[PDB]
Amino acid sequence: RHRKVLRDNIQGITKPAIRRLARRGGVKRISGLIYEETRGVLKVFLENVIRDAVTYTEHAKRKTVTAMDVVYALKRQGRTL
Amino acid sequence: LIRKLPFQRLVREIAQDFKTDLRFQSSAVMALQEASEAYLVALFEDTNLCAIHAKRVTIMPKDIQLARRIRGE
Amino acid sequence: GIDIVINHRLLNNCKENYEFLIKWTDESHLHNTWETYESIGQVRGLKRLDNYCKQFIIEDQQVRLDPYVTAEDIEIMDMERERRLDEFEEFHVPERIIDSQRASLEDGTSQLQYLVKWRRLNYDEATWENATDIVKLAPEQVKHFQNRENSKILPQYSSNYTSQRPRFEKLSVQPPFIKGGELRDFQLTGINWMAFLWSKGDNGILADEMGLGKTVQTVAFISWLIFARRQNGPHIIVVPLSTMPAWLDTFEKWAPDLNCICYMGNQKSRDTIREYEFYTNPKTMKFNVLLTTYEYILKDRAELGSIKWQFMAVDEAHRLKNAESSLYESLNSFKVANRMLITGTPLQNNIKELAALVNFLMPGRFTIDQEIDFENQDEEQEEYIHDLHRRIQPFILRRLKKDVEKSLPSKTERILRVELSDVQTEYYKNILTKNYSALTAGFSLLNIMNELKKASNHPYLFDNAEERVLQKFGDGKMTRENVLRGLIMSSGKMVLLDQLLTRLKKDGHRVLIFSQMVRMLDILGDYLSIKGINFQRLDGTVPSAQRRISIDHFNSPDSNDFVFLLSTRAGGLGINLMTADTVVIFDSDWNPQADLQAMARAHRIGQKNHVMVYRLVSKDTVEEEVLERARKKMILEYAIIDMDSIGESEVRALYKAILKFGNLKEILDELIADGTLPVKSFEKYGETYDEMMEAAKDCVHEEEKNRKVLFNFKGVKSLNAESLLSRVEDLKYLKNLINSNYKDDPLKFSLGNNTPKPVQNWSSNWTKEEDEKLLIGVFKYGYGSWTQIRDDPFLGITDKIFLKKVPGAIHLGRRVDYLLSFLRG
DNA sequence: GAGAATCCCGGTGCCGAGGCCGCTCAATTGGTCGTAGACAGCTCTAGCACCGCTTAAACGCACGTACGCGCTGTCCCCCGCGTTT
DNA sequence: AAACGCGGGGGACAGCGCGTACGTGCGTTTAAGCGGTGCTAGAGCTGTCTACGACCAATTGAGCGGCCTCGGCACCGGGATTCTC
Ligand SMILES: Nc1ncnc2c1ncn2[C@@H]1O[C@H](COP(=O)(O)OP(=O)(O)O)[C@@H](O)[C@H]1O
Ligand code: BEF
Ligand SMILES: [Mg+2]
Repeated sequence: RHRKVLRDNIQGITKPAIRRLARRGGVKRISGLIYEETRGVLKVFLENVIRDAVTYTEHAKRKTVTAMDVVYALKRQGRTL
Repeated sequence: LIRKLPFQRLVREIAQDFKTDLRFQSSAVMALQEASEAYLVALFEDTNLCAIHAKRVTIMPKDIQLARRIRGE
Repeated sequence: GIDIVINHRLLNNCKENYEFLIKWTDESHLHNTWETYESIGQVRGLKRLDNYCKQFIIEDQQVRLDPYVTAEDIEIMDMERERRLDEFEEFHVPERIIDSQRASLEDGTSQLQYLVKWRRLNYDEATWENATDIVKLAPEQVKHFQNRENSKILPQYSSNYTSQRPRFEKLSVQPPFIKGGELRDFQLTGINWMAFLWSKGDNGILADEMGLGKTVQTVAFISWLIFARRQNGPHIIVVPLSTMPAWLDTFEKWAPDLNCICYMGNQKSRDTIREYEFYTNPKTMKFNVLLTTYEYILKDRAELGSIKWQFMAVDEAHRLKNAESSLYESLNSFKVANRMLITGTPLQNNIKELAALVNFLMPGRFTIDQEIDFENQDEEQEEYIHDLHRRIQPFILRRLKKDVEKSLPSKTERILRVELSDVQTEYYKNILTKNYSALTAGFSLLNIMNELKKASNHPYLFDNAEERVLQKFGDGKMTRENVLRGLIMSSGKMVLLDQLLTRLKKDGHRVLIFSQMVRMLDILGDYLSIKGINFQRLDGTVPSAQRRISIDHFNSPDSNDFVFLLSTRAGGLGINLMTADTVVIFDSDWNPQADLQAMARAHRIGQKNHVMVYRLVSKDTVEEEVLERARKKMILEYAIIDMDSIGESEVRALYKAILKFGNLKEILDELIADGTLPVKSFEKYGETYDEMMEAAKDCVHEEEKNRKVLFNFKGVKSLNAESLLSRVEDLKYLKNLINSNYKDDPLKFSLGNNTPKPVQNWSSNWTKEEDEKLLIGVFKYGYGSWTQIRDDPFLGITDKIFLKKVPGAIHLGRRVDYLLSFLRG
């Protein structure tokens, strides 16, 4: 029935994807705890970069975030990294 | 390596808290994908060194916490 | 391996008591067998049986235990059981013999087999089966099959007219090719118009009003060009998925002789079709017609563009709105001699779209050739639109059912305007006021129009509004009654709808519901369910088979389900619902033609009472302005409105033909048409046949002169008198007597009182019966057709005769010589 | 429980901080001139949302083995202390 | 203060055993990917006008540099207290 609707966004990053990333990172085995832990880290990374990107776009009085604003955010982040 | 639509939903949800009703260029979402994948892969390649240093095979969250400390965040 | 188990008959209670019905993974559906746990033991797949066991347990326990479960739920359970059993039985029925195979086994034995497709499965999960079984299971199907490769209706022999189309003159009556029934007068006139146009070589569109027969008209036109013109090349029809069954059915009804293929389904299935159906022994194509859908175009254009199609058509051209459509591009990558577009309505929202469509029909200089848009009202638009009309009118065939077919009952179009509920009003005002705070407990406001549009019909599309009403009844929300009350009162237009539906329930009407929104249709279906109503849904959620059976059920004249509930996008097109008489359009698209389509699905040929259409609009909401946008789109229609030579290869082919068939001049047209003989004058073949009959008689006179064997034709030594003369007279005698008694059915034949001598110590047992079957074979296929003679399973020969085992073609020949000599004696 | 190390208290010594004075440079004030930015309007790209259809990814559960963790024993090295450089 | 020598204790290193968690496989379900529907808002562009900033000159006050004087902090010594064996 209609009641089968549900929501949770952060789980969109899921164990198979994290596994793929770790395997690309040469990892052999992982504890399950890592899945929520990495999600936390990922949120913080997104949180920081979005904060820069939006602050560019609002200074330009835009309504649309551009790839240019994003890449200037990254050019600040990676050098500050 | 990460599904596009879920990630786009997540990034929009996070952006919502700075200011509502932003629109996004799709190329911006792709840039976010590439950046986040690169960051995660690097963090794994790092923390694997800590895991093997402890003579483990598994990654454990202690190792992520250590890595984030040592690179400084 | 364990495939899905079908049924069970009388956890530990189940394992001890019950026997299940097991399908097998590597075996046919007919090979399924009853087995218990101890019978099956342990094997790959056993968990599926356990999962079915769990299903049966939950079926058993909920049926027996719970007093909260009603008798009606037991009826629903029986209806599910039967609904599964119906399909699982019909999967036994064959629908297509694909290919014939010969097999030899480590037993030391050989068999004939068919690849066969079951009557509801794809071509994947087709299987080989033993021929001498399926022939008795479905003699109709195997005979119908073998007619096809026995046929001569093939691209190999389609006559090209690359110089110029042949003469055409308007056909006065339904040609004898067409078998399904009687064409309407206007249908025949449409066929004439298409023939006229194709004889001018032009592509075009058929745009007669929806349901006026376009499927029958198109298939009839195919039948005419394929039989009369001999345009038997590969032809392609592209189809919206939901209509694909009816198309295939229409093919089967109106022109079953045309072998056609439904290139569809999973990758392996299509691969098997390319393997066995497409090519003669890899090339040239073993089929007349492809039916397919746009999906498989976009997927497999890489393959399908390889074919030099003769003719191409599409059932719904409006899907091609603009030249940049990936479908439009890929179809233009196809090579085809002629194109034909079918539509309910060519005049979509913009003349630019019609311009792209005619560019699809014709090279760009044929198009409107000036991209200025239609002015709302001006002089230049009037001259330009009348210019375009005068350009295009020859290339459009269109007729209105009101003008054409006064037998059909008319339609009434009505709109009902309904005031918002309280919850509707407050939600609407809150979205109007951009109130993020209010919508926090309601939110992606990035499309204000969409958000308020869906709000205006119904509030439960916002995920708290249910709880927001139920919590003020926080105990009653468990009751059916208060759930129903809250749902119905949520939305004034639903209150109206329920009143009208109740009145129609009293009056026995049969009703279609349409909406754009699957969530809304879900809510309304759940409303019907809690009201206990009998209905079926249709939208993108239901794959082909379940929708096909749902439409069939609702078209069934007993069908208790009085309501059918559809999306506009999937359900709008080509569905047949002449068992319905009433339509509610719960909401409208931005495009009026979608509403016209949805209406027309009821207003078919064969609908037999006047249909009522009610369009439901929220009063004082944007959608009644969307209606004005629809009218503004609707405006556009009111504006636009050697033969004497003989070759040695032909001498050879004739000599072999007459060695098999005797006086070929009866068959001889077929012998040219099947390519056995190169094309020459029928009279020349006739006279040279008679000439060599006389020369054979002369050779017999020369034998008489000699006593009291090769001889040439036109110097070609490849001829002898006695074999021809005897074979011709013998085959005439045999065919005459077999017709004379048996012809009603030669399978009736027996040699009767004539008792033949036995075979001499052959490796196979033989009797008058094997003789009789062989004789019937030689009658069906002529002398010396030994491969076909052995292969025909109605003769039962297929085992008994070999390709150093004793009997072979020479022995068969001698046996026939004896048998015919004895019967002629 | 005793011994050593650390802490607290008082006085002396000096250097740095704090303030004052004078001169010079920078800032402030006023006027003129040019252009960049702001504001308004127009055109059309592209984003937002939803449906249709297909296919693989995901998800759940069960089973088996490997790795992680803890314990025990042994050997090495480094820390601590004293003397000499 | 660093270097060098010496002894004893503690930590590091290795092996073993056991249990749990992680990986793999199978079957089923759901969502993503791709294409299409439809519309409006926002970006992006262009033109015009006005106000603000820069430049130049003069004048005035504050800041900087130097000098002097006094206080606060550091160091040294003794006695008391705390921590470690
Ligand atoms: N020649 C005919 N004789 C009788 N009925 C016909 C004929 N042609 C079409 N029909 C009716 O029309 C229905 C099929 O509609 P169809 O014309 O195929 O839809 P469309 O062509 O608009 O896609 C069938 O149910 C059939 O009863
Ligand atoms: F237009 Be027909 F009714 F499909
Ligand atoms: Mg159609």
